[PDB]
Amino acid sequence: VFIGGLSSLVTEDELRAYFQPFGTIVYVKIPVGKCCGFVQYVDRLSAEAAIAGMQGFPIANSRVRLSWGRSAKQTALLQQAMLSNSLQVQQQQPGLQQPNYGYIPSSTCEAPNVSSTMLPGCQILNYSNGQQVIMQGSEAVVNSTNAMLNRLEQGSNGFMF
Amino acid sequence: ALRGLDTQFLQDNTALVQAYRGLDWSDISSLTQMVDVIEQTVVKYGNPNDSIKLALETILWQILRKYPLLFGFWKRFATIEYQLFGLKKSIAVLATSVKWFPTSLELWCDYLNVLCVNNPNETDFIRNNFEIAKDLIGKQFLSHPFWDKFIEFEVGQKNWHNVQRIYEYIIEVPLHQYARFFTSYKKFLNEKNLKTTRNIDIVLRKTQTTVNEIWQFESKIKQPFFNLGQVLNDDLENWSRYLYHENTWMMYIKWLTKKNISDEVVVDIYQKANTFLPLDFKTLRYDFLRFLKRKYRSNNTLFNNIFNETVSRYLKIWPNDILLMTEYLCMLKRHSFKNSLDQSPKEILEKQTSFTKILETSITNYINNQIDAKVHLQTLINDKNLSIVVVELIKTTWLVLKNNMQTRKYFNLYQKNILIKNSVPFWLTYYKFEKSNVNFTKLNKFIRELGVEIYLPTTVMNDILTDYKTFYLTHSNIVTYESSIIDSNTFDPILYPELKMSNPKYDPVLNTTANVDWHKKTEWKEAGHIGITTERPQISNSIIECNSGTLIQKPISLPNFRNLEKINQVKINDLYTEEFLKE
Amino acid sequence: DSQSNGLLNKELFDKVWKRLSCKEKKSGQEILLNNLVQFYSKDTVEFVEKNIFQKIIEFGWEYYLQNGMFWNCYCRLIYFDTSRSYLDKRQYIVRKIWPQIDKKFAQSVLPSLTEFCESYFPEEMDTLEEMF
Repeated sequence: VFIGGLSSLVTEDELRAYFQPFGTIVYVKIPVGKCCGFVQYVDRLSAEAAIAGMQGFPIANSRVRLSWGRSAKQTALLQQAMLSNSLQVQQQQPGLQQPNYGYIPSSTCEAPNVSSTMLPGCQILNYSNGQQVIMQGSEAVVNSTNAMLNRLEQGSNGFMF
Repeated sequence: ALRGLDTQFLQDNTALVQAYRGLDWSDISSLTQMVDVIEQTVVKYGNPNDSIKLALETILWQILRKYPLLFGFWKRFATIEYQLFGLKKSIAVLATSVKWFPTSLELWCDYLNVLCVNNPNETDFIRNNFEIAKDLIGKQFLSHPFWDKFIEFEVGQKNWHNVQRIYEYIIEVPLHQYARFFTSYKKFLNEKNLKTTRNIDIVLRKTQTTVNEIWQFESKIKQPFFNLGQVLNDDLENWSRYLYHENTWMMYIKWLTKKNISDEVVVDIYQKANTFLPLDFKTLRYDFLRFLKRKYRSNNTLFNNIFNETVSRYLKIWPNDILLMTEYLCMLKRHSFKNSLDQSPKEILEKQTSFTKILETSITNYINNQIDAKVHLQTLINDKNLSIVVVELIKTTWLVLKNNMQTRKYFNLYQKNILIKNSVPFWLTYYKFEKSNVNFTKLNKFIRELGVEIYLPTTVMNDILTDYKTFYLTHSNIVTYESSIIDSNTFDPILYPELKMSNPKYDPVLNTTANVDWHKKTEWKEAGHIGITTERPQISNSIIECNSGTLIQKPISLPNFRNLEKINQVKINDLYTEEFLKE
Repeated sequence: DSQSNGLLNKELFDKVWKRLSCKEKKSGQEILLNNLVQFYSKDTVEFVEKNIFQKIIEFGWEYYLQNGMFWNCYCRLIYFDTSRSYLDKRQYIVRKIWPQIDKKFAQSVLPSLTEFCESYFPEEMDTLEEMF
């Protein structure tokens, strides 16, 4: 997801706190002083929930306009071509190679032994903030609620942001 | 930033001094100006430094030549070439001569005298004192070099045992035993110096850097903390840095504490390593803040003033980071007052009330555009970091003074301020205050206004709403609840937070005109495909809602279309291309 | 003060105390413990001090005393009480609570216990370090 029209008074770790809840992130960059960064999820479904989620949403008193845009390596293959207007031949993102039965899309392993039942109701496989972890349904909610109360005491005293 | 261009600028200004053949006192002072400018950006290699030093010596300005050699030495410690230069110069001096040249030899010896290729420094020093008459000082230098593992140490031993035709082996035993230690150590080290010497090669590659063998060497000088340790570990780190892997310095940070070398030796490394390692890396930086708070245990006002200045350098290079202002205001509360509960009760409260009155008038000036050079807080107070300074005012007023009415007064004034309406730590302290004072009436108004006007991040927006739910279910009863759903709006503190969880701009809006204005919104247009605002054709009066049992009464009216021309017209505002690739 | 006796009732609190007694296996301990802090008044602090935070010391289970999240929560129960002044609240914590920890546990407890001290008590940050 390309995020245009930033305040440029905003770090990457505050921007990561807008786009964490929509899914799991394989983040790429925020370029220096350009007032427009970009974010990258692992599910497409997660991205479209983020676009429709935060369109015209003010970050540090500046309405934010966002849309689809390429990654960092493909940017350089564009910026070499935009000056030399030669071809501009794109390359698509690589496929996941379906079908993966474990993974449920738009879901997070909130923090890091598990011998699960592997049943359909539970989430078997998942993504860590790049390692494929087995989520424990009981241990997920206690670790998410662990970091939830930890963040309110650090956030109030300015340590995390 | 073009390091390559300031090199080329120097080489052509230098060549127009040289090939217009004059001093060109213009082309001289322009070369010296571009060399000063580039130095102040950029750390310079010992080849750049040597050429500058060479030229200033050739136009002979002795005292300025001394100052430039000082500068030279402080960016890149394996400057044994530049030490050796500096020592050959200063040997042309006058009347403090004898002791000035002894000083730079002795300082060069303590920066490079333990390096495997350092023998030419010891030889230079010996030459000078022999060219006096100074048989005892010459012998001391021989004896010093002989106790260090140096490359041709065996040749130097031979040389001293024919040159000392005068007293050779007055104590055969001691000198030949420390030589024997030396040559054991030079054999041990010979493995690593050879694994360095047998890739170290400019290939635009990791053999040029020899980074792998340098890491191996650093590890085997840390683990072998054989007391010559303290100096050997620093020497290997600097020889490794001269070919910018910050984990080499972040391995050296651990070695000094384990070895146990004094606070003066350790603090001058990290003061140097902060400038040597590049900006934006920030791994040895934040650790050094942790060191200065830890070395404060032995209360040094030296240790205080390192911290106040390290912040003021880091705050200018990283202005957006809030962690720094929380660490600075901690030490300002700590090292300025130091109460420790061994005082009168009336004494300590003044030490906090002063801390209010200083902090209150500090923020009032960073909003009215007024800077006071006396108060050090005003030089650091930033519009990214103004928030937490306001917070700690509120946190002191409410907790320490037990003062609510002044605290509540301070919220109303600082709520509408543009710098701190959108602040994480401000509202969470408002959340923590409004949680403790039990009331929900003020607190329900907080969360219903949380996506609409009070714009926090979505990870914190969940964090309040998850926690406030648990808190409301725990502390409130149904009678409290039933009176809070007035039903002009569908808002309910149990159900609303689950609906408004990941949605920031969720609005409970019931209306009949939402049915009338449909088909002209961006949700309808960019329906199955997001981003792409197409104009989908459709039949105006669709029959597909009505049942076939009810249609048979009157005949069906013909199909009124709309938007039928734009079946192929697909429009996209390429917001990535026109605002990022085009600027 | 019309506070609904929330998590503190013989019906629920005994379910919670039976939950706390499992200690290592029940696996949702401190999250349950952190919501016992939330009372912020005269009567309820004296309850939760004696009925859980004192009895957990007296029985002296090992698991809870080594986890610094416990000591951090026991400090935050005292500090945010509206009944105490700043003087006794700085006394009662530093004079009595801080010394009751063991010197062996003070290795792994200190990181979470420093964070309480570094934010609310900068003035008495030295007297923390000398103790351990």
